Amino acid sequence: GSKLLDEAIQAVKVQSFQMKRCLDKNKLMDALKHASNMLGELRTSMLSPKSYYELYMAISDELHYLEVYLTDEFAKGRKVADLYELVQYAGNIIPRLYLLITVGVVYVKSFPQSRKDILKDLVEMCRGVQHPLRGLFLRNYLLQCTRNILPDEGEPTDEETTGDISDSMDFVLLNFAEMNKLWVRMQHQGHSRDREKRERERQELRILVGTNLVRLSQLEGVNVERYKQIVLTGILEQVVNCRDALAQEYLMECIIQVFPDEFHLQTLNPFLRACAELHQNVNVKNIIIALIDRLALFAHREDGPGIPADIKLFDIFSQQVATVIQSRQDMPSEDVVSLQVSLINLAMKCYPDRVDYVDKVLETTVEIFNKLNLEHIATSSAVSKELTRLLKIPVDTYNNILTVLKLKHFHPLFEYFDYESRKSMSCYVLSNVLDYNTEIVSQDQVDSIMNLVSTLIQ
Amino acid sequence: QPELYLLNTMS
Amino acid sequence: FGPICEIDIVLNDGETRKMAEMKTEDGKVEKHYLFYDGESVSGKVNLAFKQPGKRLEHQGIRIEFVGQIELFNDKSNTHEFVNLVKELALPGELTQSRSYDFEFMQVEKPYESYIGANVRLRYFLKVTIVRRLTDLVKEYDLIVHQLATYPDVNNSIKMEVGIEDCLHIEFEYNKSKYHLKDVIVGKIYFLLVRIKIQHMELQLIKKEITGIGPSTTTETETIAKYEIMDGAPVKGESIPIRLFLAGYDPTPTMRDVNKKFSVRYFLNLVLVDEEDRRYFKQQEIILWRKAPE
Amino acid sequence: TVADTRRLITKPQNLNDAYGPPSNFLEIDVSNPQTVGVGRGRFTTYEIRVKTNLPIFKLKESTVRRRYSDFEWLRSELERESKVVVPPLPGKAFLRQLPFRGDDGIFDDNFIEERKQGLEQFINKVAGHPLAQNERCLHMFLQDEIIDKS
Repeated sequence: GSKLLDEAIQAVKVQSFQMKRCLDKNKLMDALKHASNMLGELRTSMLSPKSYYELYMAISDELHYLEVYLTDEFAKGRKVADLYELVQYAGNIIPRLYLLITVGVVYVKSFPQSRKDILKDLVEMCRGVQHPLRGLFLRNYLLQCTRNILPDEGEPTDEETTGDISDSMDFVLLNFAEMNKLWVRMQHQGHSRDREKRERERQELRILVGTNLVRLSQLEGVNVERYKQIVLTGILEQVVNCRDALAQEYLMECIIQVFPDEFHLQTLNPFLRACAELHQNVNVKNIIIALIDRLALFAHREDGPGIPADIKLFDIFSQQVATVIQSRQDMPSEDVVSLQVSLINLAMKCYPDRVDYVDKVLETTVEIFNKLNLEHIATSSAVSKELTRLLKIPVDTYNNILTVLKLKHFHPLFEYFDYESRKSMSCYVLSNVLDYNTEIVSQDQVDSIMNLVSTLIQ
Repeated sequence: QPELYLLNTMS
Repeated sequence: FGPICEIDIVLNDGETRKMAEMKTEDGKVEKHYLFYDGESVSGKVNLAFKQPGKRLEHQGIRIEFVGQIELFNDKSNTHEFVNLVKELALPGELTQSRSYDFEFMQVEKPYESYIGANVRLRYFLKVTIVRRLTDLVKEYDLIVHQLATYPDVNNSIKMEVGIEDCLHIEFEYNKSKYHLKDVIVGKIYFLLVRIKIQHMELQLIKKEITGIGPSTTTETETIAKYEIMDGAPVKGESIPIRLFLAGYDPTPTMRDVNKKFSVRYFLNLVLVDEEDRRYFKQQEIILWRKAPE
Repeated sequence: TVADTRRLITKPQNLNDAYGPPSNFLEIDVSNPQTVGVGRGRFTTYEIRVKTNLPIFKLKESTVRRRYSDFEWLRSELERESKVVVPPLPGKAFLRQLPFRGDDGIFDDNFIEERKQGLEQFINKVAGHPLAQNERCLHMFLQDEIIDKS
């Protein structure tokens, strides 16, 4: 039908009209009774996640008019006594807690002494709402109201305030843990034949859980050592133990995106050990590639520190990607090779000077193809697509194409191609050595040019 | 009409 | 014509003395002077003479302080537990308006004023002018509250309850005895959950028990329904309770008042499953009126 | 102090409980009506398909065939021993067995669809009940492939 959604937003507008009416007259308890009535509409189970999201956004806008009314009223000396207590009289819990969160943040601004206790309270009292959808949105409304007022390091030095960065990290990590719980819970509610619909519904709501990780990175006081010891520790605990592929895949990529590259370098071995622990249905390849891609862009960015010499990227990634693929049960051959592609790409962008690394990827790629007892690999096959794309990177990226001819294991990979692809790939490399002019060739590289012609003709 | 069930004290 | 005389009572401390409110039938709220056990009641009885020229032949005037319990709206069942008389005038006449002083010394008031369903307990001053066939009578009601201090012992109520191999829960309320503006701080902890729970609520229930022995009526009234959980928990899930009693204006617990009636309060924890089946556990709490400092 | 933020202390939730799958799963589907017999002894049978994770049921998955009399038998068994006020069945339709009506009688499609839904309504309320799960007749009905009335 989708009438429900409209009927609800009608009733919202009716009650939020009479809300602001009472706010103009300074009839506060009459205002909050309509605020409660408005918030009554968030108690529904009939609305889908998309419909409900729209209804939440509507009601969130109206609550903001009430929030600012209170904030100003309190700031001009005319503070309402026992308002924190009073809103808790509401019989239904959803209205009660949205109102409690609203009144809460006002109290934090107006009474800095009570900040630690109130934040710690608001996050803990949300345990009331066990329903996945409504609880997710409640705990999201908690996170957004509190955005500005959480403890941090670059703060006003008012020495009657309470709570530090450690309380902020516990606050958000707890709300995170609870929101991920509710979101994984969604997988098992309802009837068993709507498994594809649920996973579509859960996907829509991934942003709500992800906001916690975002909120943690926005804390100025989260330095690299707090990230190492508290925040990533906090997150990885939830991620590996949730035993849910959708959540694992989303959140691991969400980490990569949200925190800076400074932190990623100091936490590589923990992150990649986590990748190996994920659910089999998780696309581990996409996590590792995305991480490598972010570190590539960090190497080329000047007016920045670059990569430390003590952090041996290639030695870490080569060794871990290997260990990750070991932990997979049935990884496609095409995927293994897509990682060899990005390992080259890592070595090229993070160590241009070190050609020996590029050849060690290729040597290890040969070992992969040699170890895999492989049937003749067609050009239509996906493995060939990737080995084509692998080999084109040294050719297309390097300045001097003579330097590619000095790679020892570049040519042995041609053995595993199709007849059709040997002819095309040999043509492509030789075609580039003419498109840019040739200097005199050294002993090793005269050998390579003839080997490229022998595969072309035969 | 509505089914009430007293929660037993546990051993 | 009208009435020949109109009796008015005025307490000596009628300006400074604090009043109190009482919820009667159909939501009405009467306000009367507040008294405590041991206080003296004293003031003036003022007779306004309305019909000048006429005369009022009486066989005496008195004033009574009364405290009584009324059961089932039945005049014949009323029992006075406190009666004090002051004779104000011998048999005589009244041509004009007069006023009489009265003082009841250090009056015992052993019970708190109550208005319920099958029981009222009230105090009043009753002025009576005795006449040949029909007495002029005027009542003047007073509230009495009974105070108490923080109790010697006040143990938290803590209890595991359940349905065998379906639902086990442990609940805890922070006290056994709560004052009238106190707060139920508590928690529900789920040990085993093999049913699908829709919501859980804490209720505050008022029982009013009247009569003696097998003569026992009970009147139940649910004063609060307070949702505390929305949705299905799993094992290891804690649910916080914070229920403020100021919002429901209850009376104190009253236990075997004059061996006639009781009024007792109960926290009724109620869970409700997806098929609307309802699981509950009742626990008595004592409510008490805190003495202000 | 400006705000009463009192709570009792809680035991942190063990991670296996928090994320691991819930212990209260129970869905029963009454489905796929079929006419068993010819002529005078014809009747409709329905496939009662169960899925669960409660330890009181012997099989986490079962699929059995049932007749409207089997539902009537179950309700009569529970009404005698269980002391559970059992929910109603969709109804014995005697007048639908009478001859030369303006519909297919007991095999009318609207009737079968409405019967079928009312049986699913019934079986989910009864099979979710705590006291009904202890009785042997409910497991006999849902998970044995033929009922043994003796």
